[PDB]
Amino acid sequence: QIQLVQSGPELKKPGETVKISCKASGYTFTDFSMHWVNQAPGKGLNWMGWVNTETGEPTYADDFKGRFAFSLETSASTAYLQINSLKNEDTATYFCARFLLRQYFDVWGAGTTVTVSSAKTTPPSVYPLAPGSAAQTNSMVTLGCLVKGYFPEPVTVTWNSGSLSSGVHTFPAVLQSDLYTLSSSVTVPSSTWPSETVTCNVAHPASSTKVDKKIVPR
Amino acid sequence: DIVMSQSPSSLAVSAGEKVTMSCKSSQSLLNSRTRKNYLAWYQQKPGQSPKVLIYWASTRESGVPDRFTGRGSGTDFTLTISSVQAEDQAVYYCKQAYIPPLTFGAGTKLELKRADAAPTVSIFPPSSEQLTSGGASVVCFLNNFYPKDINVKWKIDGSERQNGVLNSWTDQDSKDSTYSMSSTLTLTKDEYERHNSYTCEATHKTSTSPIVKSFNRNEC
Repeated sequence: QIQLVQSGPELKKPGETVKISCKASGYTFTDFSMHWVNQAPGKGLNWMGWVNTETGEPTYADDFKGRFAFSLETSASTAYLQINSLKNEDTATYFCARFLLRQYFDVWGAGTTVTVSSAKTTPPSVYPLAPGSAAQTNSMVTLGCLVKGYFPEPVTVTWNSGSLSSGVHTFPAVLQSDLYTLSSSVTVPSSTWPSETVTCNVAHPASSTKVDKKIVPR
Repeated sequence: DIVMSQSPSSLAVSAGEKVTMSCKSSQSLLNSRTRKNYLAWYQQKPGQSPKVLIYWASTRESGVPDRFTGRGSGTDFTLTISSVQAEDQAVYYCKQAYIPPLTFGAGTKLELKRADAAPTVSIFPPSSEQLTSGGASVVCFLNNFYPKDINVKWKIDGSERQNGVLNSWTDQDSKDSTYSMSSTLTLTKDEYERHNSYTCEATHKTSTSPIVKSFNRNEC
């Protein structure tokens, strides 16, 4: 199969440099051009340009001339994108994609999110959300997990190591004063909790935080 | 640069209905050598990379259902989706590769309509753990409702509290087309223990009166 694997999320301060990678497999790397497309949070797709995988020569769209550089490591079938003198506006997700003669991208990397910020990395505090000790109980019960005060994104939140997948809602993190806050809820039959344990597993890669918070009755 | 103009910016239809979106290019995308229009359509779901649906203006990529149909030549193009389902919720982009730089349209966001649904509201007092430090966050989940338009008001001892609240909405559900939202009111431990009644009121068109969930501290 054909696949493009991009490097992990990057946190950089303004004025710094970042270099991300896109590893290709399943096809002859040098037989197809590699293109780069970026996307600012909540906005549209922007074509940055492409690299000739045979020649190595890059061509940039006007909006990306100057600070951007496409390079290759042919032997490792990998394409790179380096951005110089980062600006807060460079905060976005960068995708690599293989271009076909039929003029379309048939395969894309999952994208690499780079956030440019002066904010300092900080681990989240994880709090269990259980119904009040004096609240009415129904047929179903909803539990929660509050992941507060961390930076930067992302954080992963699952329930019972993933075994509990239905009835789950994880709300998009919101930024406030250099810190993100996110929450997640799970709804299970009242006959399953608290008799059966329910725990939220949260991880914040940037701070190597990993906590498995069991939700217990108050 | 060739400008791609997509319309409408957003579409809302019920499951099973047909939808058509337009993409107009600032100049013909017809290649005389191949006799093909270099126009492609891509579908991008929340948190995912785009995926091609149509290329050469009307050729379906292998794996794409017949219900997705691309039409057009020159400057006028369209993408039509029949038997629309929640699974189709995404932003659709057209892209020309006739003359560099390749350019994308602004996209058309497809959202689904469905029966109105009242939110299931749950309120959660601050956790013992959070209290141990100097904080206190009260959380209310408003789950599986429709439409997306909803208002949450926080009250402490009966009076509205506007500062310190953070709200977040999920993307439309990929299966049942509902929305969910979380509202978090953060206060200091002192403020929290200085008052007794905490309630979040949800105002939604599904009810003439707001849904109220509350708890009293001294009852904990």
